Amino acid sequence: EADNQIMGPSSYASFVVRGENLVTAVSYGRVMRTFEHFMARIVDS
Amino acid sequence: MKVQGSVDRRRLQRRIAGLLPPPARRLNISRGSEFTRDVRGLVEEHAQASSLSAAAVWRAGLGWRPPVFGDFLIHASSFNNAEATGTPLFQFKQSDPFSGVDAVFTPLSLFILMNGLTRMANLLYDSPATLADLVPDFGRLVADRRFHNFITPVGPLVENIKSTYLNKITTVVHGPVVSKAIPRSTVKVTVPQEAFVDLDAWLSGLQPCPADARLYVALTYEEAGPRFTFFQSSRGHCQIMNILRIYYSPSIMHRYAVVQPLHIEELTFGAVACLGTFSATDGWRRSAFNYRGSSLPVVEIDSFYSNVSDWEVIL
Amino acid sequence: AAEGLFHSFDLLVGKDAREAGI
Amino acid sequence: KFEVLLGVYTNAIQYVRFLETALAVSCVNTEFKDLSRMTDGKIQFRISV
Repeated sequence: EADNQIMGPSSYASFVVRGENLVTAVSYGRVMRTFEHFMARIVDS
Repeated sequence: MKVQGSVDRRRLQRRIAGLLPPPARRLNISRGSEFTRDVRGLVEEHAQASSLSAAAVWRAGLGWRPPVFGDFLIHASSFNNAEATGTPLFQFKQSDPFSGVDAVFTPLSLFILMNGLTRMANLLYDSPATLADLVPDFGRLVADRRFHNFITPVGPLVENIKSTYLNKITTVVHGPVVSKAIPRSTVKVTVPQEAFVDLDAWLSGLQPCPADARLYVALTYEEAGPRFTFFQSSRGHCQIMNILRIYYSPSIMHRYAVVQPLHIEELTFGAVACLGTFSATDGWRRSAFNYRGSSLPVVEIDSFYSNVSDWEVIL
Repeated sequence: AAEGLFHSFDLLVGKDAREAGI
Repeated sequence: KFEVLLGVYTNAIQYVRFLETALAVSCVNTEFKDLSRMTDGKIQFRISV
């Protein structure tokens, strides 16, 4: 056998509710930054 | 200066809060501390439920009614995958091999074996020769009139896990019909509207109305083959048989030719069983099947408590 | 299957919002 | 008073956990407190090609 044992989790996974966070500081600078980031992930690695 | 009204909500909230039963004890095995805490609660509850010494340890102040589930395995030809949930089914006994198939039967399958509703049954079963293979002595057991002893009622089905050849089936035997997958969602029971005779209206001071109305099942050997009938009545086990014999008398008159003077094994005209009990003063509901060639009108009855009975001779 | 309602938010399994999770 | 020793042997049993066998490689396990919340019990997959 290769490496003789497998590494895994130790307790059943739970679900996280992280859908909404936007209640803080709607502003132009963060808007531009978010658009730049979410469009730049396509091409860049 | 509002009136305050005539009734008080504090009383209702208090008495209903008193009426609520305590919650079930979840046990949390994945986490250690939650497990330990629930075990502490368990030992305290046993100390609180079994010691005659104290009075608050007396908890019995202020029913378990699911059905008894029984699982049967059947071939995928002897059962349509589409047939509705809750139709009463009747079972047959194999001689040597029983594990292979149970060969549970449906009323339309009985109508097919016995030879509108005919066309629906053929659109369910075009080539029902397996149906003839399930009972080898059908032509023998119509004459030996032992056909009813082997057809044992099983009642409504809840679930059927679907496989290529075998089918997994869960059947309500005794108790009210109920499901399992969820907090016990209920079902209802369906019987075709034709080939069903309402014997409370067939003869129709004031006749009294009982609480509970029962459904019976009977099997008759006429010269036009055998046939099955289910009866919605309410009066009594001692009167339903008499009224049924009075009903069948015009069909009984025809059996003078078929009966054998020498061999007395064929004489019985039929047998009656009692399947279950439902609410009277309501009636039943009308619906059609939704299959490809579905034209049969069907009665469906709520609140079915399945209490199956045996076949009793009538003549 | 519950046609007329609003979609409020999403629970996630696996801490990744991609289509791989349920 | 003191008496004779007694010869006793207690078996040793290995206890199992589901997450601790290799079978948990095929599955994806999560903790759902009450299954009565899942009433519909149907999941719709939206596959894009």
